[PDB]
Amino acid sequence: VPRGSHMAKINFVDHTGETRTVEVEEGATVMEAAIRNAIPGVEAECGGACACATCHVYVDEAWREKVGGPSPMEEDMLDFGYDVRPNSRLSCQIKVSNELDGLIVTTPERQR
Ligand code: FES
Repeated sequence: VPRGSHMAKINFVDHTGETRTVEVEEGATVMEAAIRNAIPGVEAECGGACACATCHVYVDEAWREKVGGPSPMEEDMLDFGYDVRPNSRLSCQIKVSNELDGLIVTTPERQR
């Protein structure tokens, strides 16, 4: 919450394979790390209220265990995503912590 504090690196790989790295404060969500940095391929129609699926991302294999799977309420919204995979998550549901420093997520070809 303290601005610019305890920053964690988050790597956003778009559908073409181009990676964009940003730093976001611990406690913020991965969706906020993308929106605040104008990252392509990620949207936040509902602003992080788990009411849409436009913040959909694929969690890199190496980070799946630490990030975890989607919650039941996240699943219901994920049903509206495009090409939802086992490693799919709504980025606004992923809270950044120290152990996610270096996280890699890939944005899908389509959000809506
Ligand atoms: S921004 Fe709407 S569900 Fe994540």
